[PDB]
Amino acid sequence: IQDGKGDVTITNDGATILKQMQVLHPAARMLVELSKAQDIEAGDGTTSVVIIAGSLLDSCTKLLQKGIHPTIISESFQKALEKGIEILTDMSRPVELSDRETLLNSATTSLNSKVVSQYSSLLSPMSVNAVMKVIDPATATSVDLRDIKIVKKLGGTIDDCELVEGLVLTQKVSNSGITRVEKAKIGLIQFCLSAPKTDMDNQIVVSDYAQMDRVLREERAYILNLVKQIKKTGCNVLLIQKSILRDALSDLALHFLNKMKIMVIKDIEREDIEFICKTIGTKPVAHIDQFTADMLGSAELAEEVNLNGSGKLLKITGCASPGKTVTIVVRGSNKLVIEEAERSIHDALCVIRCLVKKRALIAGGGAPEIELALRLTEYSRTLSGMESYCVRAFADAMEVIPSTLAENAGLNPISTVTELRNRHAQGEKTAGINVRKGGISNILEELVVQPLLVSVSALTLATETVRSILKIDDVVNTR
Amino acid sequence: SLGPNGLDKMMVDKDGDVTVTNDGATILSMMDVDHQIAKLMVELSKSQDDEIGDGTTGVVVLAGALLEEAEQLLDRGIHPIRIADGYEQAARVAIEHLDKISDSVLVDIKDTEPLIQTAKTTLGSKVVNSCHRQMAEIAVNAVLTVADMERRDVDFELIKVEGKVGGRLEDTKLIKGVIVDKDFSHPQMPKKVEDAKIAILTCPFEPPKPKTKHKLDVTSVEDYKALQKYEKEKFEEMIQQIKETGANLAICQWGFDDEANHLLLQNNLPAVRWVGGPEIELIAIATGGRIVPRFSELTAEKLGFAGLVQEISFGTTKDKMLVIEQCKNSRAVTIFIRGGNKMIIEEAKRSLHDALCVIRNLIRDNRVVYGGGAAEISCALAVSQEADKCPTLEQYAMRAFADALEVIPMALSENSGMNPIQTMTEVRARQVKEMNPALGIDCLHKGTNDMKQQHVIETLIGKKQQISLATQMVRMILKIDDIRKPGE
Amino acid sequence: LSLAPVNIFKAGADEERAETARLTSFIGAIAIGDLVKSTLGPKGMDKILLSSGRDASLMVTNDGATILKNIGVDNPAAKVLVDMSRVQDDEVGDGTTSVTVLAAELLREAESLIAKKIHPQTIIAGWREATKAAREALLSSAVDHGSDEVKFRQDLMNIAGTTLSSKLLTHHKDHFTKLAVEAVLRLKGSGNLEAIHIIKKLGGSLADSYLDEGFLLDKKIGVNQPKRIENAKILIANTGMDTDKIKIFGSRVRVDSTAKVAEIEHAEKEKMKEKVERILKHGINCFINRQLIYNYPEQLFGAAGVMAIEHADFAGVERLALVTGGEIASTFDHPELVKLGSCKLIEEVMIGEDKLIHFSGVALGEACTIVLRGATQQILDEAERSLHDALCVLAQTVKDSRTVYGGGCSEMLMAHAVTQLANRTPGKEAVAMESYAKALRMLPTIIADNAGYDSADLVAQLRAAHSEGNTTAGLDMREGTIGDMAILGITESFQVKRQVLLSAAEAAEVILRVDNIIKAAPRKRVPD
Amino acid sequence: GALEDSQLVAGVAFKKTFSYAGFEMQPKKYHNPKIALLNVELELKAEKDNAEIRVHTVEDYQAIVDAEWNILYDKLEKIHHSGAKVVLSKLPIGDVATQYFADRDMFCAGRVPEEDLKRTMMACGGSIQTSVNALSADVLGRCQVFEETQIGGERYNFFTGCPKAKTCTFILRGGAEQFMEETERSLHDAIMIVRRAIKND
Amino acid sequence: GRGKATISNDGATILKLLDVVHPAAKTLVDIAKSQDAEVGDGTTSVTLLA
Amino acid sequence: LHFFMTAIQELFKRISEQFTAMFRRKAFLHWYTGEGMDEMEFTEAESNMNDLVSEYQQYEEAEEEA
Ligand SMILES: Nc1ncnc2c1ncn2[C@@H]1O[C@H](COP(=O)(O)OP(=O)(O)O)[C@@H](O)[C@H]1O
Ligand SMILES: Nc1ncnc2c1ncn2[C@@H]1O[C@H](COP(=O)(O)OP(=O)(O)O)[C@@H](O)[C@H]1O
Ligand SMILES: Nc1ncnc2c1ncn2[C@@H]1O[C@H](COP(=O)(O)OP(=O)(O)O)[C@@H](O)[C@H]1O
Ligand SMILES: [Mg+2]
Ligand SMILES: [Mg+2]
Ligand SMILES: [Mg+2]
Ligand SMILES: [Mg+2]
Repeated sequence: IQDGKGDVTITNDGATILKQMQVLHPAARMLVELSKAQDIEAGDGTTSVVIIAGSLLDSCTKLLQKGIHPTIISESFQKALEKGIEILTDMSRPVELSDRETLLNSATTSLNSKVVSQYSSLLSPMSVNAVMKVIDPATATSVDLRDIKIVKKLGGTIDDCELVEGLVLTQKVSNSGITRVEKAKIGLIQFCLSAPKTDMDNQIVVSDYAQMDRVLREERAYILNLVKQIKKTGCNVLLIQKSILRDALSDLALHFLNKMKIMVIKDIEREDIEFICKTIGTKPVAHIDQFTADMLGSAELAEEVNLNGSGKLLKITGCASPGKTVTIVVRGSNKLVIEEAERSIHDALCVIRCLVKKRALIAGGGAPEIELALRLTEYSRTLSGMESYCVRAFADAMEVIPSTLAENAGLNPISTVTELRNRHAQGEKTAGINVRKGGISNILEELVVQPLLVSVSALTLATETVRSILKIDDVVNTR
Repeated sequence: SLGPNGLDKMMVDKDGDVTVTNDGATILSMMDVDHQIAKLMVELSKSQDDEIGDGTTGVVVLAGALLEEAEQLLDRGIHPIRIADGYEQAARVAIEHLDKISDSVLVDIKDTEPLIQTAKTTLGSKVVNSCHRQMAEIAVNAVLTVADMERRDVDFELIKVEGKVGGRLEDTKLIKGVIVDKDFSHPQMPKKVEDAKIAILTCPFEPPKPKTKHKLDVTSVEDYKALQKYEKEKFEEMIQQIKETGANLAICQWGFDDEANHLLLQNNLPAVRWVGGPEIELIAIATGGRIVPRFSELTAEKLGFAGLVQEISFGTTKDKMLVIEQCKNSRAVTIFIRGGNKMIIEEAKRSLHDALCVIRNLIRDNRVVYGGGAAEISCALAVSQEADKCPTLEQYAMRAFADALEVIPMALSENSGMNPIQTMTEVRARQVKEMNPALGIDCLHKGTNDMKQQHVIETLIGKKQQISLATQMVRMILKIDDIRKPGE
Repeated sequence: LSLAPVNIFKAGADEERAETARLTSFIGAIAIGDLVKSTLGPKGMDKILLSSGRDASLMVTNDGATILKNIGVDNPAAKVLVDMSRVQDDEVGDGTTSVTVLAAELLREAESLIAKKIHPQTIIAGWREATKAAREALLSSAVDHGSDEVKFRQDLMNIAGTTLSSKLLTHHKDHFTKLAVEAVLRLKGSGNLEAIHIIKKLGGSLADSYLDEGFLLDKKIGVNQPKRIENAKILIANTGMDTDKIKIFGSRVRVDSTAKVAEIEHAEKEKMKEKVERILKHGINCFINRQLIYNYPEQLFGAAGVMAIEHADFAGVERLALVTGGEIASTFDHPELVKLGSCKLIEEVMIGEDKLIHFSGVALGEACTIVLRGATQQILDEAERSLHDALCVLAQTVKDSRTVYGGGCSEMLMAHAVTQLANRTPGKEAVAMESYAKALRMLPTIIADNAGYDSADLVAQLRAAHSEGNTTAGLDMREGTIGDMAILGITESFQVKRQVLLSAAEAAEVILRVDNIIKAAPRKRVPD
Repeated sequence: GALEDSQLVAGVAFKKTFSYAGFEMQPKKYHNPKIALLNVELELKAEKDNAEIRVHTVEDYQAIVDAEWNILYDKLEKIHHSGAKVVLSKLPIGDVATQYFADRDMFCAGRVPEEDLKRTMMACGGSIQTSVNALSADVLGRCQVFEETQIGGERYNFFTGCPKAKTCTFILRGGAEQFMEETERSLHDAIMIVRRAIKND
Repeated sequence: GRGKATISNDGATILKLLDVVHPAAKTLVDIAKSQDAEVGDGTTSVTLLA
Repeated sequence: LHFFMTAIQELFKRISEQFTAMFRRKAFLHWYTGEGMDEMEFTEAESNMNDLVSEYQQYEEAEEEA
């Protein structure tokens, strides 16, 4: 997609394409907000929920020409949705969090659809490792993705991506010469080291030649006093917070700090203090009298790395008191590949999040979609009246996804669904489309699975949107 | 738009606004004209409302009908100055005749009823007729309260008219205090009090600050610690001075502080913040207190007295209003207009202003005449009878005056649905045969043409101005012969 | 041949006389009531509003008050019906669709009466005696309750399930009725509807909404401060912790040495320490402030184990003083004249992708929060808008507890009282009174017309049942037949139906009296 | 009004000027007042635009704030001791001075045009004072009646009753803006005819 | 040019309100102002006489 | 330090950028030197111009040992 400003983004996510487009029909501007909801809770299946919602609204064209009121279709669709949940729940299989083989198989299924399908024998294991290091597997009800920080760095290729069990800073140090410290004592500071400034408007008046030399002398003994308090605690690495109203580090304080073999790092934002305190375990210090040798966080190594010419980077590893945070460095050759590589990893984190909230696994590859299209067919024969036509319309619209998986792979869509449906009512119920073999086989032998929350959350949200479209009868333009 | 059966006009403002009104002054005001003579008629009606307040759509009808009758005289070879000379002689006969049939009854507090019947007729024309009995008791009761009886004047600054949309039209009531649109400073203050002594203040609650370019120098640490102590003792000194004098409620013109807000709450002493200028002097007159500019001047003899200070709440909105009533003898009252429409409130305000202005006129001059067209039929006979003894080419001008004077009865009959020439002829024939100058037009279909029984009352000075002012404008128009204007 | 040979007005100003002004005011008002009619009744449809200059804000709504506030009309007589509709929404919050349809049906019946050569003042005087005879027959039919708790609760459940009917919430009517009736009883008789905070956020179905037992706050805690504390003692304050107390005077420092500046700087840092120590004398562990808290006092609270919540506006501080039960405190000089809050557990919750501070276990609980979940952004906006109509009408029933049977029974009741009066008064007003009774009977007609039923047959059955004694008969929209209203449970509020008659009769009176429309020269807009 | 309602007064008459809070709390009819014609700003302001205050201690801070409130109250007391009842001033009168004169049954006015104060002087017999340090009996005015009536929706102040008056004032009552201008121009012709007719009989 | 009307019967103000640009005619407008400055009456009697 | 109308720093920055590029190639320089100027006169202009920028203050791959 190319923006009108001159920005080009190669994407594959269904939630990203619909955001970048600029549609003007009001009925299609509601489809963008549908896929946004699936990206928030489920985090995957954003493309599937638009196909389902776009196929149900189509099946409503023939029912209107037959003389069926739209209110009956709204109530009859809820009948086929409440039944569809009961067909998906008993199909699923419970799973535990002590089984790495299941999570590895579920972190590759939502990885092989992207441009990094070739590099999954490396990104899948580092995605499972990044989630088990944040939550407690004994009592886990939700995972915060804010505890995982993704860093994008140009240069190299994708297979150079790694997992850092520490703190990564994107800015170089201010002190020149000292770039390698072992067994460091990190310390966070929030006050500035410059000439004394009060909140009230102050000024110094000189009315004698002898007082000119005192201003310079007494100034120099004030900065020196604060630097000698820091070295008393035994500090090696310094982290200064950003300040805009007054200077945070003068050239005099930096001259003293280099002479005591201390690394100085300036310009730290006010939004990532918590992530720093959660990683190395550093008490923030906002006053000089509170700078005690207990306000400090230990570490093993704190040194800056130098790339092949793309910049410098800061790595602090081996924390004495590690938290529940982890960070990932993404490497790519182009600015377009890095963005797509980053979205692919964020998809493999939302699938692991879905497994901890609802420990249930359901076979993928078009297996569930054809199952709801078969139980609802015989279900509608038992009903009578005008509601028996709406359930049949619900079942037929569920065959679009099994038709799309076979059409994109260059197979016959008519013969595939006919063979798929026939084998689904005579035996096993885990048969799907095999894109590698080229036909239909047992889908569990391909080691492809997906969480149960994705298939359900992509159906509850789809039916609700259609029930609101059928309420609309007029469009009027306002100011 | 004349008489009880008239219809009103839609008006659209230049920008986007809509006004519905029946008053003659405002209709000619928001109408944008380009003719210069049309701008003279606009000023003719405006000079009537501010002088009396009633009759502003009656003057332009008479002046317009007075000019039309002179059109035939000019075509016969008659100098315009001769017409403008004969008109003034007729206006001296009609005015001298109007005092002869004028009746004065009485004006005081104990027997009020002729005053009610005077304001009933003026309200008869406007949209406020469903409840026009109630709105005729507010107008009369809110005038003798604020009016002096020795100097014979009315201060309209002492009467506040405030309308709030939403509710019902018959919920309008007269408040004998001051209602201000504000609320208490702290959300945890009591909404009502039963015995409050009002402490009117002008000065804010901040620490003092001189107007000249002060600068305070801090050259040590003890000077700094002596400044924090100075600030906190000044707040506590203020609350002690209010509580000592016995005050119960504080009223301030300027704002409070974060610290001076709790001290008022912690001491069980509610207060109101950021009140307006004109509203303060109405609370001082109503409650009987005095205004102090400092805290040092606050004594026990400078405090007001209220009987009830509540905080009324409207419907599902955040609009709170403070009301003050149950006071002793007062000189300030307010009118609270309600209604379910934006245009109802605005027209209700205009109709009430006309009712108040009618009673104000009766204080200056007690004597009244009877309306419904009775004054015009009687005045047109005196002019016509005297014109028979004036042989100097003035009988034509006098007869033309008495013919344009009868357009008022012919405008009420046409609006009512009756035939003008068939009803007007029968009224004069009955008035000459009898000796009853109080016969008019039965516009409301009640059966009797006797206006005295139907209680139709009009102020005398209202009718005098509609003749003396309308004649003089005709003299300008008849004097003007040349126009020089640029072309567009 | 033209409009008078002379030119009075300016260039661009227009005037309309009697025969054409009545044409504009009557086609302008009918157009307003025709767009809105489609959204009336249990089976009314829904509209879409697109803005052409407001960055294309797509909003989807049903109520007849937000539609009129958005449609840009230039008709002078159509602006009256848009203003009266706003006042209805700001008075009782329900009945905007019914007040515009009724006032638009009165005007339609007043155009065929002018064509019969009837003076407008005859219609108006005849309608005044019709409204008076209609409001007397509605007051006499009201059922006053409130002496029994088991009966008053059943009356509030019926009102709530009747308002939510035309709205999108009608799918889950059994679930949103309990959330709407329990949130009003938490106010304990106070009409402060602002105390209910409706928090809406994307994700989840409409059936995942709930009413929280305690409270929820969308704020954050300081760094390295305890996330949970059991058995808390909350202190609600409003004091300036920004930098320092500026101590407003015209003051400045005029020392002559740079060591004396360092001493004054240390004096500010010991001014804030003293202020913090005066707070801790209360014996608290949860400080809540309505302004910012800077980096110095943030560490002082975190060293004694105190939770500090910063940047909570007036909307979140006034509410927290009604939930826990504390007071908004300042000046911190007397710990014995202040009252602290109370809780039982404070934790951090995860609703979707955001963190909120949860208050489990409260003393008073006079305010609450409602969490709305939905698929699209337009469903969240419509659920909030519809839910606000259920809370507004239940705050009126508690102050004035008398209900009137709805669902078409009340409209036919007042229409019969006018008919018996119109058969008594001689003259032309008998014709004008029948038009008033004719306009009230089309409100039940529109409800049955949207559902596709035989409207002309159901009104005849209702009119025949209301003139023989059956005063509770009304429409039954679930089947299509005639059913009782005291059994099914269709109930309305007395104040809502009273404000519809009085508002729709005044607006039809103001418009009908107009006989001349005078337009000034429009203000031009500068193109460049 | 009407053309026959024009009056000639035997003193001065000027329109009501801007008034602050408390103006409606003071009497509007006097029997034998003493007019104090002034040219002073009786309002709380800075002593001189070119000024600066440099205080060192908080005890001297409070004495400065009390010094400005004592300068103003010194001027008002000097007026009240002189026996005056009506005060006029070209420069504005603040609200603090308005409420000072309301508690002592004394009338106040401000922002009077120069053409109206000079017409008062040759009607009452005072003098414009730029200072309040000298208010003797010979620098005050006197009359017989003073009131504030309403004419045509406007408030006017009257100073009738001056036996030694040497000025008059015409109040013209018409019905339009051009009715009064033509009446004023017509009156301007009889004024100059009589003025020329005294020097040449 | 703005729209303000000046209605009067006296020569002096009528001749002041006309934008006379003729050099010969501007003498008659200048003597009218002289008459209304010395005596104040007879302004339109010196215009017909001239 | 008495220049009025950023802090004027932008105006002097762009002028010396074009001037340095022009003086490096010594383009159109013979028009000024031929009538009585010299090379050192222009050097003092850019040296002084750099000083005023310094008064208007706003506020390599070998880093192993020192
Ligand atoms: N009840 C009544 N019966 C007969 N004439 C009336 C009645 N009420 C008012 N009028 C007449 O209506 C005329 C016009 O008054 P109105 O329409 O109120 O406007 P305005 O008072 O501004 O002229 C008056 O001259 C009065 O005589
Ligand atoms: N379940 C129901 N059965 C019959 N009538 C109903 C029902 N619910 C609502 N109504 C009727 O629908 C009418 C319109 O209600 P609605 O459109 O929801 O809001 P408004 O009153 O603002 O138009 C009401 O007068 C009510 O009597
Ligand atoms: N009573 C009278 N009878 C006849 N002519 C008169 C009478 N009074 C004045 N005049 C004449 O009218 C003229 C007045 O002209 P006028 O319009 O006043 O001119 P101006 O305005 O320049 O003085 C005088 O020249 C005088 O001769
Ligand atoms: Mg996927
Ligand atoms: Mg009137
Ligand atoms: Mg409703
Ligand atoms: Mg003359």
